[PDB]
Amino acid sequence: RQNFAKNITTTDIPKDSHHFAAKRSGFTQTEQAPFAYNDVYQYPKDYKPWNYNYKGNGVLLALFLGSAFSLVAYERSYASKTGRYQRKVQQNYYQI
Amino acid sequence: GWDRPDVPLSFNPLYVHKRELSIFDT
Amino acid sequence: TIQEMNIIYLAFCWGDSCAILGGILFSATHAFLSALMFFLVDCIYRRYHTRSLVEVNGILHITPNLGLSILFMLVFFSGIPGTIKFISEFYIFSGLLEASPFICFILMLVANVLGLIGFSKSWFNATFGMPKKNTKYLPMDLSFKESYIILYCFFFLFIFSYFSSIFF
Amino acid sequence: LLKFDPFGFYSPKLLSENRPEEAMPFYEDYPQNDSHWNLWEQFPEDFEDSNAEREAILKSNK
Amino acid sequence: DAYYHDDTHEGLMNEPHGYLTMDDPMDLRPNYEKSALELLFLVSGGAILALMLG
Amino acid sequence: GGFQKYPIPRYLHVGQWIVNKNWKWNTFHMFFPTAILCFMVWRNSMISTAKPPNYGEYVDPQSPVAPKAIKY
Amino acid sequence: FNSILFLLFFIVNLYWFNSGLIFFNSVYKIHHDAWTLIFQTDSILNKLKIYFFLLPLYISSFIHSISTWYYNYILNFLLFSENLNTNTNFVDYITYNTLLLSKFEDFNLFVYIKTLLITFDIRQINLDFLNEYPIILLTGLLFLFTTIFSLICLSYLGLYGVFILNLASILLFWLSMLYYFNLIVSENYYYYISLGKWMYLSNGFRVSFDLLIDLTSISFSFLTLTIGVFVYIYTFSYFRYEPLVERLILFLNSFMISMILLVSSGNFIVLFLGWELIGLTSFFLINFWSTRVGTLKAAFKAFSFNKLSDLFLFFAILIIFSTTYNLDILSFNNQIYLYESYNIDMFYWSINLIEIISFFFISCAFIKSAQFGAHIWLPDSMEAPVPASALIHSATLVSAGIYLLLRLSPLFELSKYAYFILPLIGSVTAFYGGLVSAFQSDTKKTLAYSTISHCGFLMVSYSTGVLEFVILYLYVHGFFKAATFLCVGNVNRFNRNIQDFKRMGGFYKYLPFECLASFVCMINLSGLPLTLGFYIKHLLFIGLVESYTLYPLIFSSLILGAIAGVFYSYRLFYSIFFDTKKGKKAIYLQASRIILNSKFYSNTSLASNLSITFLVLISYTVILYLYCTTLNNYYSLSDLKSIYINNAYSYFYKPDYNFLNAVSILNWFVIILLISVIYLNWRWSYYYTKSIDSLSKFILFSFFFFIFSKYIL
Amino acid sequence: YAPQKVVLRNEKSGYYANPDDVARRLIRLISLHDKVQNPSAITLKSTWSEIGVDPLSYVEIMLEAENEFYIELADEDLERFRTVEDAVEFIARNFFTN
Amino acid sequence: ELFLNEYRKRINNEVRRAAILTPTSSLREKMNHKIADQILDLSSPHVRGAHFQAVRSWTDASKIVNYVEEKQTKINKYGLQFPLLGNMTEEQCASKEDEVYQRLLKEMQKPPKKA
Amino acid sequence: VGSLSYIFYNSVGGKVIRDRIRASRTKAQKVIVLALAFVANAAALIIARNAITAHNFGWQAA
Amino acid sequence: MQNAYPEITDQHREFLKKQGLKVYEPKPLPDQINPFSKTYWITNAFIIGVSFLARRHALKVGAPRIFWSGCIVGVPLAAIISRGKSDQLDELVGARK
Ligand SMILES: CCCCCCCCCCCCCCCCCC(=O)OC[C@H](COP(=O)([O-])OCC(O)COP(=O)([O-])OC[C@@H](COC(=O)CCCCCCCCCCCCCCCCC)OC(=O)CCCCCCCCCCCCCCCCC)OC(=O)CCCCCCCCCCCCCCCCC
Ligand SMILES: CCCCCCCCCCCCCCCCCC(=O)OC[C@H](COP(=O)([O-])OCC(O)COP(=O)([O-])OC[C@@H](COC(=O)CCCCCCCCCCCCCCCCC)OC(=O)CCCCCCCCCCCCCCCCC)OC(=O)CCCCCCCCCCCCCCCCC
Ligand SMILES: CCCCCCCCCCCCCCCCCC(=O)OC[C@H](COP(=O)([O-])OCC(O)COP(=O)([O-])OC[C@@H](COC(=O)CCCCCCCCCCCCCCCCC)OC(=O)CCCCCCCCCCCCCCCCC)OC(=O)CCCCCCCCCCCCCCCCC
Ligand SMILES: CCCCCCCCCCCCCCCCCC(=O)OC[C@H](COP(=O)([O-])OCC[N+](C)(C)C)OC(=O)CCCCCCCCCCCCCCCCC
Ligand SMILES: CCCCCCCCCCCCCCCCCC(=O)OC[C@H](COP(=O)([O-])OCC[N+](C)(C)C)OC(=O)CCCCCCCCCCCCCCCCC
Ligand SMILES: CCCCCCCCCCCCCCCC(=O)OC[C@H](COP(=O)(O)O)OC(=O)CCCCCCCCCCCCCCC
Repeated sequence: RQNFAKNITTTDIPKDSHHFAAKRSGFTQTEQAPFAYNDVYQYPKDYKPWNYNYKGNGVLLALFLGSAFSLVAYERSYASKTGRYQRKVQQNYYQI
Repeated sequence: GWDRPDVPLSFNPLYVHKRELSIFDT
Repeated sequence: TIQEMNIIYLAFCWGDSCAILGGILFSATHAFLSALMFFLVDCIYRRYHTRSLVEVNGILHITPNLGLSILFMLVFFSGIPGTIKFISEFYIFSGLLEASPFICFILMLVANVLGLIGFSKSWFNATFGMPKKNTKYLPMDLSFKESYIILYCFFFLFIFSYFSSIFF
Repeated sequence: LLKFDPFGFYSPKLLSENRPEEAMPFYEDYPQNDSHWNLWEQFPEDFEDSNAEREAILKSNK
Repeated sequence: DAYYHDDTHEGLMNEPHGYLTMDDPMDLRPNYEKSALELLFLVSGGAILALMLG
Repeated sequence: GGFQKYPIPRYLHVGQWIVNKNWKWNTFHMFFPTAILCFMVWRNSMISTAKPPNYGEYVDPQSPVAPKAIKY
Repeated sequence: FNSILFLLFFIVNLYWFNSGLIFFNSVYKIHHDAWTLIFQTDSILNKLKIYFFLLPLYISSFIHSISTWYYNYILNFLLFSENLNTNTNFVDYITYNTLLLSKFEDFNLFVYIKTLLITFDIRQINLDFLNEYPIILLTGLLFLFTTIFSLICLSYLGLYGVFILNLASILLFWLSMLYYFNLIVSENYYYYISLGKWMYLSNGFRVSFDLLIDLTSISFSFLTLTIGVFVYIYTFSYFRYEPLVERLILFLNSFMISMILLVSSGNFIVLFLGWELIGLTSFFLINFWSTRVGTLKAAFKAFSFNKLSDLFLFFAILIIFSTTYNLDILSFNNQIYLYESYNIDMFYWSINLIEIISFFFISCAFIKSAQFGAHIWLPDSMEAPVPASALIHSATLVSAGIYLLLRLSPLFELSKYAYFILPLIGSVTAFYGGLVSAFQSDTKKTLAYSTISHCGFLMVSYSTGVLEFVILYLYVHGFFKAATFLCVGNVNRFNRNIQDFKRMGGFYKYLPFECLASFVCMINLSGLPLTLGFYIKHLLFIGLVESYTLYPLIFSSLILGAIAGVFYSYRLFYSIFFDTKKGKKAIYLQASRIILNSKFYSNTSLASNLSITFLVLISYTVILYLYCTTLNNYYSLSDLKSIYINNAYSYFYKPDYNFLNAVSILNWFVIILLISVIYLNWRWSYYYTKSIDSLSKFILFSFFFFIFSKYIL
Repeated sequence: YAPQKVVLRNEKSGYYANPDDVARRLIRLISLHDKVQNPSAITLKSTWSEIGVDPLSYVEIMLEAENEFYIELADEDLERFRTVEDAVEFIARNFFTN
Repeated sequence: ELFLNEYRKRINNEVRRAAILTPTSSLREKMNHKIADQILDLSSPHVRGAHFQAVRSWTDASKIVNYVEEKQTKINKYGLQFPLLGNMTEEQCASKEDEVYQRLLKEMQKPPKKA
Repeated sequence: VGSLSYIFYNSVGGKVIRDRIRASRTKAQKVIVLALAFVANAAALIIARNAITAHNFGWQAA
Repeated sequence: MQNAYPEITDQHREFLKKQGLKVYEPKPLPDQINPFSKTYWITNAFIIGVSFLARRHALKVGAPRIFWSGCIVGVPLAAIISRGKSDQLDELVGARK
């Protein structure tokens, strides 16, 4: 089964220690002993489980930069194929 | 008017097999 | 897999003619499609502890993503235009029509009607229905790994049709 | 199905996955996703991990 | 209709809910399958854009 | 008219009686960008659009636009 | 650090820069090449004066030089290409470009800003531009992407969000289609658009994704979209309070867009794609009730038939491609006559190429149009919700064969098999469907069999060979079938999903709007005298050909099918609304409670009523427009791209006494059948004797009225 | 709107319809019959034979009860019914849409 | 083989252009010309559209290769194959430019062909 | 380098854990985490594109 | 390539011109449709800026933004496709190369 360590040190696990409280007085001779650990996971507010909850611009920036590079590279390649240092834009372009 | 209880689970009655599923009827 | 492999092999029965291009494209599309289908079967077997139609039913209503993957896998297997599967079918059947039109008709009829219906019956019956049995043990859904594997298979099957036509 | 909620978003999830019962050992619940594509444990850069207890005890012993 | 119940008062009208996938939002495992597949997708797209498009 | 409403599990991502509070802004942010995408597609495609001559126009057979047969 | 101060300084700098630009432009116009003599004069005083008075120009030039240097460096880094034109050092390059001011020779800040602002002005768009470049593609893409993204993001778009988004998209699409409908139908406007090179289909072939917006395409597209708009508006009420309304709405939108793509297909590949898409989406609509496996059986039946049709269509396309190395629809239409003389060597028979291709096309068309033998799936397809059933059965799923025949008419004009098969099968289907619908007891089944009969009539009309008559029949049938389907859907929803009218009775008061709407829709649909739907059958009988070997059977079946409409219309209308109360007591009691009496009281939806009313009005208007375009003395329809003339219009313009009296036979048959369904008593009643007396009164009064009208005046 | 917290099925009371109204309507239907003589003597604990419903009249009364209540009763359930109490209990607990 | 298929594709495209530009009236009258004859002459026996193999004798293959070589020679006369259907160095390109310039000058100076 | 950096930076845990770790992450650390993988992959792809693109040809004229 | 339709005379052309007919002539792409146009690039820049602003607003209000991202990414892609289509020597129905 899983053998990884739960207690990570990269960050502190979010938790709430007030939802569950351990009894510490008024016990009976038939009642079981209480539980030592009673912390529950607490999700950050505004977290929506039904979507990626992604708020970064890295992917969009990477895709846009790739598209811009593709455009400029195609321009240079077309110039090279035409045997010119740069595109020679015509005065009029027709449908085709 | 009446406060009806939630939709019954009997709306989808579980089917219990009582006959062999012959391979010839695959 | 047997059907697709036999079609691919038939594509190589004319020496080094143009049938080799269709054979290669069909080999690629069959590889990806078989990977997709076997991965879907793997997910079904791993989350529902069975890969039999009698024991598995109504996958869609408990694992909507898995049911959607099954339905789109069936659509791709049907050979819809816009897919390398359709392109390979077009190559092979276009050649076979001139090679032996009646044989081409028989092959197309059988494979794309009778075999397609047999294939779709089981998958539709599994995907649809009502999973009333063993409610305590039902799974949740596909994971990110499985979802992205399925999406990549679909993306390749769709976009490889834009590969350079010089070699095809 | 209504009760089923392995994650703690809707029904609170204990950090201790389960409540151990008497006459049974305390084992973690099997996770919903059992993928084994896990790296070795990651630690913060320049993490301090010197054996401070051993060093202090050795210093006291002299 | 005769006895329609408003959404604000109907206790069985559902707001968007559910988990998108089976992955645990709060998982301590350094799992990398999702990262590997995302990298595969991104590199494939970048190769198409920078080597094939145009 | 419709069937009686029944509870749906929270964990399950399904569309049974799903209503979104922010649907107005969701529609706003899903409509206009789609319109821009389709405007881009339309203007790209118009470059390869063909139309027959107008009411008062005739095609000169010797003009370049007139169809030309293959020359062996 | 004040915003007001920053804005004031920026405005002052803008004014100073504009003045400097104007001054420099004038000085350059006067000193085309000699301007440097004064600008860069060696005098320190003059140099300082120029720099101070053109500081905004100099700083702008410096910024431009820095930006150009950095951009050139970026390009060189990315492309491993050349240098910055030359290998000039940074200092030399920047100094030279900053000192050079000729870059501003033709630049004016105010003019540039005005150009930028007017670039987005919406006053410039003109009807000339719209005619030159169609926005139908733009609006169709809007609808398609709206549907796709709404399907993907269901959580973001709740019920209301999905409804509003798709409503806006579909309304824009329908308005654009309406604008272009007038031009395409009458002004002879058609477009051939291409999106790109879709796929490679041979060693050096590559088929482009092209769309053809012609009269044939638009006739189906506008009808489907107009019906779909109101079906969409009606669905939100029919599926009211249902767990899955967004799913049904999105399925309907998907099917609509699939059919639009099929009809407006530029080549056989796109046509096949649309065929498969409509098949799959119809399967989904039929199997909407995914939980039940009984519905899955009907869905699988329809799927099997659709796959058989796909096989036939694919084989026909393969034959066409093998014969002609082209998949363009226009090229095939204009080339098929050359290859008409060719034959194909099959297993042991030399089959005619045209005959085999037309055989496969007609087989697929019959399968998808639910002709006799292949119609078995249509009655089972009624398991779908009423909006989906109306959409599939009105103009979307069951008209695919008609569209195929109309689009590839030049092929079938030279087809012996088509000539023999279309009339016989059409007439047999017409008779069968009409009689089965007349004897039917369920509303949806009755409408399905009526649809089968109308498909048979459409096939017979196409055999007659008047594409205008075929289009008119298609439009009338689609509009009124959709309206009747919506009405019966409201009736069924009121009756609690019981579609049989044996449990329906006295619903006229509980559904007042439905009663009158159904009356109008049914009198129009079922060919009845003095109704908009009489002319379609009149033209069909005008154009019916008589050289068929099986003409006796064909004509008898046509007559029986035509008369069968009256029985089913009367039964449906009377039993649903004005018959004795046969339904369960609860249906009436739950609605008859006095507490419900209010200004808001209704058993249906106001939106549903408005949608039905608007659909009926628009259908009337469009049918009148088509009738004026075609049947008027001045023929104003656009070119049909067909060279086959049937001479059928001769009997519509100058009919002879023989035909004029022959039509009277059918007219009087219908009259007698109406009298039968009205005055015939099947159950004892207090009004038996008085009904017989009323019949006698009517007979005698009709005789005397005719006498006075004709002779005594 | 349903709360984000987990909510379970709430079986308020086994009756999906007002049992008192169901019983009163059934008793009125029974009294409508010709064989029935004294409506007052009819009670939920009164057997069909003692109230005067013959075995053959019982099926007619049950068919009309099905028509009145908008449901269909299986022959097994009708035979299992032994008193008006059982009949009204089954009808009230029956989900009209199954 | 690809070039013959390209001829067929080009004639099909020209037929599509004719259909779109010209109304159905007179369309067949104008098509009953060079265009229809070429369409028929580019049928399957002469061009391998989608068939697996073009059944050609060795003589037919030699003729097709000779036709391709004739087209190549015509192109190379004016050196139109530098970026497409060819690769050359800078010196080769300059020499070819000079050769083509001289050839064009000589052709222009040549007098018109009689009859 | 890009692949390994991306894996190690985006394979620390679940969505919530990764988001919190990146929030606690310093400005420069976030910048490197976002930019290293992209820059490495982009440089590799650009170097690949350069070879096929023969821009350094001396015939560029006219 | 050679003329396929039968030839007509210049006198016949003059007669048609006097009758009032016009010779069909393909028209250049308008500034909006032309991909090598300052108007086209101004439109692209405006689209990019508005898309960035609307994406920020959608992120703030918790609304989908992948569509604005798609617009931003596809503006260069649409430009690439349009420019390639214009550059290709493919003669669809229109002006001959
Ligand atoms: C019919 C079948 C239909 C089936 C389909 C049905 C519909 C399905 C719908 C649902 C599924 C699909 C849609 C949703 C997908 C999820 C989207 C999402 O957002 O999810 C969040 C998902 C999870 O988020 P997360 O948990 O936060 O994880 C974050 C990622 O790990 C990491 O994110 P990050 O924020 O850390 O950013 C990392 C980014 C990092 O980004 C950056 O670094 C960019 C910014 C820096 C620019 C460089 C500046 C350098 C100078 C310094 C300047 C100063 C600093 C500036 C930076 C400041 C910081 C912003 O790195 C990269 O992306 C690396 C890529 C590099 C290679 C490619 C691009 C470059 C090409 C070449 C470029 C050449 C030119 C440039 C040259 C450069 C110089 C050498 O994140 C992502 O979006 C990740 C991307 C991949 C997601 C999955 C993709 C699946 C797609 C499926 C497609 C299926 C197609 C099927 C078609 C079928 C047709 C028939
Ligand atoms: C190193 C070797 C590799 C090693 C291995 C590598 C492995 C890595 C993994 C990945 C694989 C890599 C393989 C290599 C890939 C090579 C790629 C490449 O070279 O790229 C450059 C390749 C060619 O570039 P190029 O030739 O160098 O560029 C210069 C040319 O000048 C450019 O100009 P162009 O004219 O040539 O433009 C080409 C393109 C230009 O693109 C555009 O202009 C974009 C057009 C977008 C149109 C969007 C809507 C279209 C549909 C609606 C139409 C009707 C609307 C309403 C009409 C109303 C009228 C009344 O135009 C087209 O192709 C037009 C086709 C439009 C139709 C597309 C969709 C058809 C349906 C497909 C169905 C398949 C899935 C069925 C699912 C069934 C359910 C399960 O370009 C592309 O990649 C083009 C991609 C276009 C994508 C279109 C978007 C798809 C939309 C799907 C919608 C389906 C909806 C759902 C269906 C029904 C469901 C029930
Ligand atoms: C849970 C999934 C289960 C899957 C497994 C099951 C599979 C089978 C069953 C499937 C059905 C069930 C699942 C569906 C429901 C999923 C529920 C869910 O997760 O909901 C949340 C899911 C994510 O929403 P969220 O969590 O609120 O937001 C996510 C982050 O905020 C977003 O952050 P961001 O805004 O920063 O976005 C990051 C990045 C998104 O990151 C990615 O997706 C990474 C993509 C890497 C490349 C992989 C190849 C992609 C191939 C094309 C398809 C594009 C991806 C879109 C999805 C597929 C199409 C449906 O966004 C972009 O920048 C988008 C542009 C992507 C284009 C990249 C092009 C690469 C080259 C491709 C070949 C050459 C093309 C030439 C074209 C020529 C010009 C026409 O809901 C959505 O938003 C659904 C989006 C659906 C796609 C439409 C939007 C993107 C449109 C892109 C442009 C194309 C349109 C027309 C273009 C016209 C001009 C060019
Ligand atoms: C670049 C140009 C544009 C690029 C865009 C490319 C788009 C490619 C296609 C995307 C398809 C997305 C499908 C999303 C489905 C989401 C789930 C759903 O709807 O509910 C499933 C429903 C119920 O789902 P559910 O409610 O249980 O769950 C929803 C939420 N999830 C799935 C995340 C849990 O299940 C079913 O019964 C299956 C129904 C499947 C119906 C599919 C219909 C598709 C029709 C598309 C028509 C397009 C026409 C194209 C015409 C032009 C062609 C050239
Ligand atoms: C012999 C002369 C040459 C012509 C040959 C043909 C002879 C006429 C054949 C007519 C067949 C009509 C079949 C209709 C079936 C309708 C079934 C239906 O919906 O249910 C019944 C519905 C009534 O439905 P209902 O719902 O009100 O009640 C049904 C009640 N049960 C079930 C008990 C029957 O309509 C009728 O009852 C009308 C049909 C019966 C009366 C038929 C009269 C025929 C008169 C013929 C006149 C001919 C004029 C001369 C010229 C003819 C040739 C040009
Ligand atoms: C008769 C049709 C009725 C139905 C119309 C429904 C609406 C259709 C969409 C509008 C028209 C689009 C085509 C324009 C053609 C054109 O360029 O026509 C040309 C004119 C300019 O005139 P000229 O080019 O002839 O000089 O273009 C413009 O003026 C462009 C300005 C913008 C026009 C609207 C753009 C809509 C796309 C989405 C914009 C989103 C903005 C930001 C939102 C946050």
